[PDB]
Amino acid sequence: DVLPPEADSSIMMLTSDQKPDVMYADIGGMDIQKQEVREAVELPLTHFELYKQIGIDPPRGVLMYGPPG
Amino acid sequence: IAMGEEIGAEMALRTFGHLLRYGEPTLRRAVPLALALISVSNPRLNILDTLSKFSHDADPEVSYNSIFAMGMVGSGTNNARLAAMLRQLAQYHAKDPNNLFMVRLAQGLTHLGKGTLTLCPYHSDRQLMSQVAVAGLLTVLVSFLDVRNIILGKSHYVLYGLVAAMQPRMLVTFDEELRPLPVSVRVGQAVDVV
Amino acid sequence: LREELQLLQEQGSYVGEVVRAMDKKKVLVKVHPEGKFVVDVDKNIDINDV
Amino acid sequence: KEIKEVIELPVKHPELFEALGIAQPKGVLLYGPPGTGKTLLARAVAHHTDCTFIRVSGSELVQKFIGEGARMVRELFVMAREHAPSIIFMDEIDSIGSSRLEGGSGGDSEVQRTMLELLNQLDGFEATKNIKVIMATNRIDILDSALLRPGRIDRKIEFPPPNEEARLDILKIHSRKMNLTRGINLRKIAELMPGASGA
Amino acid sequence: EEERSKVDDLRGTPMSVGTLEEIIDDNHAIVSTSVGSEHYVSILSFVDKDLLEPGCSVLLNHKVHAVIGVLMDDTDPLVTVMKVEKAPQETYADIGGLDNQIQEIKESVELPLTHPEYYEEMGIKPPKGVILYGPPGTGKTLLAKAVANQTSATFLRVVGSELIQKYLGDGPKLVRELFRVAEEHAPSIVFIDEIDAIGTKRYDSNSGGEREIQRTMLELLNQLDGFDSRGDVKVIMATNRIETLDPALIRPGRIDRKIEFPLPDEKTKKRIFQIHTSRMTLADDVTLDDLIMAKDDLSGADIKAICTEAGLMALRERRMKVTNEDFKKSKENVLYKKQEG
Amino acid sequence: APPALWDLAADKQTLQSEQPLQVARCTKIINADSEDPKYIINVKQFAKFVVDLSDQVAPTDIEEGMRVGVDRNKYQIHIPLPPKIDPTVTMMQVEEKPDVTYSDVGGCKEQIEKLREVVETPLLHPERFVNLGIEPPKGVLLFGPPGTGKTLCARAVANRTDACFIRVIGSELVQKYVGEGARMVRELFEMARTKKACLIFFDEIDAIGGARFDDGAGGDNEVQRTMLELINQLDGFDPRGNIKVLMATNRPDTLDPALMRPGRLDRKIEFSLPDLEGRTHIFKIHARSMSVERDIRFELLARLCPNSTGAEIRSVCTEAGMFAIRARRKIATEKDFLEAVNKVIKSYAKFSATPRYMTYN
Ligand SMILES: Nc1ncnc2c1ncn2[C@@H]1O[C@H](COP(=O)(O)OP(=O)(O)O)[C@@H](O)[C@H]1O
Ligand SMILES: Nc1ncnc2c1ncn2[C@@H]1O[C@H](COP(=O)(O)OP(=O)(O)O)[C@@H](O)[C@H]1O
Ligand SMILES: Nc1ncnc2c1ncn2[C@@H]1O[C@H](COP(=O)(O)OP(=O)(O)O)[C@@H](O)[C@H]1O
Repeated sequence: DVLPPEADSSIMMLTSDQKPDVMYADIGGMDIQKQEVREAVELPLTHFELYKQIGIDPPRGVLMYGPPG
Repeated sequence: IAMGEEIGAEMALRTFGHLLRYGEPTLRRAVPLALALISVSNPRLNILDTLSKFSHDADPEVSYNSIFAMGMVGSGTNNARLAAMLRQLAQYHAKDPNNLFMVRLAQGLTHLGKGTLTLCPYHSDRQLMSQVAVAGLLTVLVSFLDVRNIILGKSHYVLYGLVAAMQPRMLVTFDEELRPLPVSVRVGQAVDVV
Repeated sequence: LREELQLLQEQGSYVGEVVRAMDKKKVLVKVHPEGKFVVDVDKNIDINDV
Repeated sequence: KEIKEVIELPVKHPELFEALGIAQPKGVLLYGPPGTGKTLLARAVAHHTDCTFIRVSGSELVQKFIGEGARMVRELFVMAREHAPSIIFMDEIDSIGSSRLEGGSGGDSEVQRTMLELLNQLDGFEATKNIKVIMATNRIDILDSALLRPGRIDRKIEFPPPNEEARLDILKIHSRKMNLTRGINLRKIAELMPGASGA
Repeated sequence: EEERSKVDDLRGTPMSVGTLEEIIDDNHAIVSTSVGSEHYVSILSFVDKDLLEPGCSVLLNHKVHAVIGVLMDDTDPLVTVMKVEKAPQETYADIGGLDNQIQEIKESVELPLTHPEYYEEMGIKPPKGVILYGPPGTGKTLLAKAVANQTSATFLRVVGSELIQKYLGDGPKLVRELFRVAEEHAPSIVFIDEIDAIGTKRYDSNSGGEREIQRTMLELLNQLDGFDSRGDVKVIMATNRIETLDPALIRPGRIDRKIEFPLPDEKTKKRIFQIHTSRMTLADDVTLDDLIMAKDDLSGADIKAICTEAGLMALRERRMKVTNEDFKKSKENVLYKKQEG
Repeated sequence: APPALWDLAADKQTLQSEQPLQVARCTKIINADSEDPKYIINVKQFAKFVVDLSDQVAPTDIEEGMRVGVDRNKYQIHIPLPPKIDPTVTMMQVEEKPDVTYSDVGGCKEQIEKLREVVETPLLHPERFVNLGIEPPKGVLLFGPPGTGKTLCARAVANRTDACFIRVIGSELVQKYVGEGARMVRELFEMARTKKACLIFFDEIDAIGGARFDDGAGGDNEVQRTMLELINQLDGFDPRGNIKVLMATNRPDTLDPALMRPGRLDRKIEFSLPDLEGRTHIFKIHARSMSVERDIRFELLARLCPNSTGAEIRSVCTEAGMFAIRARRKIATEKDFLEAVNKVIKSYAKFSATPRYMTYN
């Protein structure tokens, strides 16, 4: 027999209710850098149906680069 | 396979090779005997190559029939690889006529009915037969070989050629080349008529 | 079930890959977590089948 | 109208290759903007004929995954012996950035050689048909291709810049799945995109 | 007979795969095989105890780990890159007018193996090999010589030192085996096409510096030098640029031969051209001479490939016949290929 | 098969002799012995044990860090085994058998003799240095054209009277995985000391001895070891090396061992090289070859060939037989090849003068 599955193994997740968390609203200079994350996070997660309606498949592509800054 | 197939192109390598690889032991002794017919095309490449590995065998019967399979079909044309191969052949300590039958019959592959005036000098053969007859000492087989090389050496007068260029086959040789394959006492004598 | 549950411990079981076969009827196969073995027929599936 | 004769005639016809008397075309390329569809043309024509498709290196870990170490192109040449007809491709080295005029040469040299030694193992010796190679570039190495090409051995085809012709239909091709009404104007949607790319 | 049904139990039931490593001179062979497990085998059968040799593989018992048999296993990238086989159908009757060049190498391709006698009747021992070169890009016309050499012995063609430059040495070693596996295939012939070593500069992947690439070519000859190797593998070598090679490669070998490739003359182009169009049927007005008579400084590849452009349009119309009205006009494309390209 | 039949017969006595000594695995180096009964041994299986011996082994006969046999159940001490490393790259580098003796000399007399007094003259009689010695010298230096390098080693190959010495190939010293050959050059000398004075020769010592350095970035750094590492192998007091050494190179650089050789080595001599005379012996290496036509003259051709080395002028006499077989010429006349010689010298001196003087300058 297999697991339920599962309690799994490592980490796992949380890190918010068990902390830490930091408010992003302090830094507004990244607004145009958040423009991607704006459309590329919330609706991709909360709507899989809209991607059937538009005729375009949601990408998994996200990048970051440059540090520092 | 020897007699039943006569053609310009060999084409018999598949069957001649199949019978030796699929054949039972002790049969490989008589396998090379087909070389007196289908090897008249290009014996230079196939014969000395194959029989080279079988010429070093310790069995006197397969050794007798190896230098024999070469025999007349390879004595039409000369080469340096043969003359350079003559070394170490007569230096073996092995007894029985097979040794002086291996070496002396190999001496007859230099030419057939050619010379000596015109062309090749006879002094070289005289020096070879004089230096090779000093061993054993007798061992009268050395008095058998010193006349043996001059059988075909000093007879001449007959160009063969093959026999033959018109493609008859010599009806004496083959018959006589068959009997000594087991030569015990007198049967190799009836083959001397050559 | 118990018989195969009896069979399978004293030995285990694995999955091999044949890299060659032998004239002696053996077969060249690796034990993949470890070094290779060479093992024989195995009379159900013949050499020419694989 | 050009590459199709390069592909299908070795697949369908070849008994009439000798009727003409020439062997298989050794390769082909499309040079121009980098650029869109040349890699589609590669795999699609490979799919059009169903002949299998192969690429060039390949990182990092497709190398020793076949064999251990070697010139390493022979095993790839052995791959095509298992599956024929086959399509091999240079992915990508279509760019002006890899040049460096030296440091990219040797990096490209074996990418150039990956066709050469294969052309030398296609035409030079071995066998037989159904194997092909593809190149892509813009400029520079296209003239450096002439260093490799005093006629030996390839086929030279140019990759076109986009034009309003495709812009209409290739958008209509992408417009199949999307939800849109019929009243959209094709004139302005095409002509508002001069230059740019196929992407 | 009974021995087969006797020792099969000692072999039995299975047997492992070991790696033959080293020997106690008493013939107790210490091996390192996964993971680093040794043993001591003096066993009487199947050996040939000597030649199995260090640096090989073995097959070991489970109890206890005696090697009862051994194999030679490749496959491998070693044997694969040398072969197979081939002997493509082209001959040395294809290239005419340069026979003066090949009649030189005729004795060089002939005398080893075929017609060996007058080598040793002179006894002067000229087994020095060959070197090749010529303009502008040639060496497939010398492959037209090499495709003829396939009538005799066995051959391998290699390209460049690339297998060394792919990574930090690694030595020559992939050349070493390619050199000494030609001894395993001896007698044979091996050729390396258009040595780019220091002719080309930059490397693929990671390599450096110059001296390690310099010495892998220096070791290439010094292994071939050699100490002291009779093995042939008659060595054919070529590069179209005589400059970049270290001039010391000539003296050890090949000393006597580096072939000069002359560019085609007017009648050589005539002698070469018709061999192609022999199969491709020309139209009535098509003439070999006038076109190549006016054209200058061509290549055998072009004059072979100038027929392919007619193999497009006539084949686009699906016609078995060449037309000079196109072959003239289409030649401009290959003319544009040489002119502008 | 009578070999194969007797070959499977004694496996009975092999299986009876199998049970004892079979578990002698694994080859294991020891660590320390605190007192009489105790030992601690360490293996590469990861097994590390502080454990006792089998009674057949005496304590004082054993060395620390010594590969031994063991019965891994008791973890006894079965027998110590001397050897450690190295794999077949040694057995490739290590060489045997003779060939190419003295008489292949191309006429060089005291060029080889000055180095014949250094190597085999002391090896003929190591007793020669009992009375007078002092020492057989430390090292030598050799360089020049190819002719004739490594054949003087081949001359030492056939004329070696004691044990088969070890050639050294250059590009196997330079390796990936920094310090590969670093172990070798160190450890192979004990493997050479295992042969008790059996000589060694290094080839391409200029390539592997690379000198000197650039600021950045090496590159040569890991190889900067090997040179000074060999200098450490040179700076090892013992023997050194009981093999003396013989070293052939091309250019004066590398300088560091070449400026270390006055700090250790001796006997800087030189090729030989072409001479007005010795060419007649390089033309008498073909003397007994062929059959020299009664009117063929050496001095006639010898005076016509400057800076000949030995290489091409060996083929120079050979390219007679080239055109001989081609033109059917039964034997060759000196006029035949000297036509192609003045060709083959010029035709091959048109592009290449082979400036040996320039190579080391
Ligand atoms: N003729 C064309 N017109 C418009 N878009 C194209 C055309 N050809 C290809 N594309 C688009 O370009 C994308 C990438 O092209 P590709 O052949 O992968 O170029 P590359 O290999 O240089 O990335 C394809 O996914 C395709 O949708
Ligand atoms: N007589 C001839 N018949 C046919 N083809 C010829 C003849 N002479 C030369 N050629 C062609 O000229 C071409 C020149 O090739 P080459 O420059 O050697 O290419 P590579 O770059 O492989 O060295 C050869 O491929 C050969 O086919
Ligand atoms: N005095 C000589 N005696 C014998 N051979 C010589 C002599 N001088 C030159 N040679 C020839 O010169 C060649 C030297 O080549 P090589 O071994 O490459 O030298 P190196 O090892 O120094 O590079 C040999 O083939 C050798 O036959």
